[PDB]
Amino acid sequence: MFEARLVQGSILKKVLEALKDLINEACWDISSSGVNLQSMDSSHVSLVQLTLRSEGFDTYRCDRNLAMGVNLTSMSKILKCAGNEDIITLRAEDDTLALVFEAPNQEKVSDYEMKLMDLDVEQLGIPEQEYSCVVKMPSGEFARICRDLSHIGDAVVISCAKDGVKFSASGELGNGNIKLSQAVTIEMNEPVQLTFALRYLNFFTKATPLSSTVTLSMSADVPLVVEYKIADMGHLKYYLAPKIE
Amino acid sequence: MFEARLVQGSILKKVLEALKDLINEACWDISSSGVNLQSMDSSHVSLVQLTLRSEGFDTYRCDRNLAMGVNLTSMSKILKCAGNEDIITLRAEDDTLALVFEAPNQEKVSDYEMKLMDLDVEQLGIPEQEYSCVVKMPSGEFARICRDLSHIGDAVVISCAKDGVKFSASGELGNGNIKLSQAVTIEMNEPVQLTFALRYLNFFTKATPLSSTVTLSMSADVPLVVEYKIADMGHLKYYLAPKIE
Amino acid sequence: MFEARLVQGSILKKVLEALKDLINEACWDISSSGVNLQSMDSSHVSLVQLTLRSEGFDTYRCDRNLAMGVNLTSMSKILKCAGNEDIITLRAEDDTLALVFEAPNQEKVSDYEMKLMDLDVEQLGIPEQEYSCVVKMPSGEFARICRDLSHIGDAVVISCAKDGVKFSASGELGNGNIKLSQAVTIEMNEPVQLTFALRYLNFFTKATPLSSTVTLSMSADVPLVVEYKIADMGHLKYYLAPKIE
Amino acid sequence: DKSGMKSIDTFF
Amino acid sequence: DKSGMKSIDTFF
Amino acid sequence: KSGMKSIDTFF
Repeated sequence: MFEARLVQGSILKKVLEALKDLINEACWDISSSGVNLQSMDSSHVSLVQLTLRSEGFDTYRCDRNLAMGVNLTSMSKILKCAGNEDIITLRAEDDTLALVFEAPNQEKVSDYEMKLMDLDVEQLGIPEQEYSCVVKMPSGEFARICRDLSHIGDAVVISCAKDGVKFSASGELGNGNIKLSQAVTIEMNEPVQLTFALRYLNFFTKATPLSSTVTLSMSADVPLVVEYKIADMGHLKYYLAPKIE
Repeated sequence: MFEARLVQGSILKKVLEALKDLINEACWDISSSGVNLQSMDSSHVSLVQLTLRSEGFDTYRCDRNLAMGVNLTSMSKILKCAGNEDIITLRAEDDTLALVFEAPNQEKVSDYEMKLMDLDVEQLGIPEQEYSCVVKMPSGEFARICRDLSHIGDAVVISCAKDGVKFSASGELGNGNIKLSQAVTIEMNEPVQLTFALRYLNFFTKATPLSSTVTLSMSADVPLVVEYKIADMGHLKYYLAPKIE
Repeated sequence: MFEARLVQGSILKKVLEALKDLINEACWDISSSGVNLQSMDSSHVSLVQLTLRSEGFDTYRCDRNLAMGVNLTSMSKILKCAGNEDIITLRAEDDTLALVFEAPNQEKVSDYEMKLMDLDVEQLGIPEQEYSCVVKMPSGEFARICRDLSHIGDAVVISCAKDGVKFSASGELGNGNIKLSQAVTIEMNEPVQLTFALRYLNFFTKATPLSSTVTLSMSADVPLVVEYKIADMGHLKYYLAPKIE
Repeated sequence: DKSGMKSIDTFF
Repeated sequence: DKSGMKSIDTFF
Repeated sequence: KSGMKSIDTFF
């Protein structure tokens, strides 16, 4: 028997809006430690990693470890039925997932039973390594940058140095250059210059409501890490394969 | 000569936005008592009944009783030309309908002449009967319920009992259940369980800006009544044929 | 070397949104006096005239007079990358146009290089003549009028007299009449009645955020002038050929 | 949809 | 529409 | 101009 109560229903609503546009089906791994999700996209080019620590939930119980095959689109539709102030309860047994929406400002109780599915997908393991550059900046600033450069080109050249960070794009209309100065903080070991598809970055930036800040971890010839810390509850990480150069 | 002045122009704007999506052409019956409209939809499955009592208008004159065939889409376009604060005047003679928009915050006067049409449609009479269940609830709550369950299924099973009321839907993603407890008030005689198409309920909920509350009248094997009281001026009632079960 | 700094970046953003929907390519004439633009539309029926006086810019330098062939759509996309509070710098040399966005509320510097093009278009000269009627009114009122009458018909009959001004339209649904009284001011010499395509008037009204007021200059058998004064910096004028009557 | 509807005329 | 327009060039 | 290597190539 699994039962997790989250007072901040919005968190789960936002988490699902951040995922649904990148992945349609993902396996939700439940354990005594908390909720874990690790899935790669349809184009096999980006990877999502969600971690919601049990300590982040008001109530958390997990008798047996579950691996629920969820259709993120269906779960999103269900979560859209939850009010922005609702207390969300997740309850599952070792066939379906039950979502209960307790409304604070009313005597209304919503109870949804979502059909699960069997997911035979590619499981990939990410070793936590050290990056040559780690940029921490306002999530909104980042989302604006990615959206802006999208009007100029398809790829973004992220150049990270001691001074600041630079994002550039080129297209048929001309070229663009956004230079940020060191709140923006840089934990650089070696300077890095990497090229990434803006298409994918703009899917990642859908996690913007989750955090006031975003962190970009870069090391040469390795995927980018765009992390959104949830609220001491956990995080949501997006990995993006760099462009062959 | 017919002339009705309404200080709250918004009422008429809102009334027309509540109708246009359900019916395209309806006959506006004018009499010394007030404005009456009774039309069934294109699918012959739902019925609209509008009543605007003469006492609700600042000025009301009706020499001869009129039955004006109006294209609700055209009338809506005309009403869209009226500001949210405007005083609307309706004036007709026993060929066209004249709408005059007196702007309060300016020396602007709008005058529109809408072409009428001859409507040979099916006239249906509704006997005011007594229902096994009468639910009064916030119109917004209802509109949210209907929108939410639409994500789950096509039909809604409204179960009304002494405790509260329950709305349920089922679909390919799973099933949903919204349970309301007794502001929500229930004037139940017998418990009722009826099935209705959400498609039509979502057209009715377009009348939400007209009232802070909504009332649902249910009796077994008879159409549902969703009533929106205007402002002691009258009401707007929507009848929906139940699903064959 | 050309360099013009504008503290109010919004002005340029707004100017470009006001132009892009009417013209796709226009030549930007730069001189010691300021920025000038004069282009007719694709349908050869309306003309735009932009004037931004050098005195309106915080910094203005123009060594040699430039005539830059700009794709207004591309320039608009670039300007969309500028924040509503940004200080915009334009810099060009006698190949490309450089736009620099200095963000006030952050340590962000955006630098865009827009490719120019060679424009062999029809150059037309407008002699500043005297009009039989000059209407000054709130730009919003005008934009609402044009939008409203669009729902009724395709053309607008502007009747200007001593009392006030009248805008009328006719269509398949009926006819509309908007009567304004003498803030609305009329500098009439002779009464005028002219017919204009609302399609074009609705493109002109896209300049609404530039000014709280608008002025309409009319003389019989000559094009209409819809002027939006920028901010002692200059103006944006739209000429519309009258309808053959 | 499993169930269909009767016309509103059947009731009125 | 009933009426057409003359080119803006005809005036300028 | 540039393509990408699959995320699997890194993991």
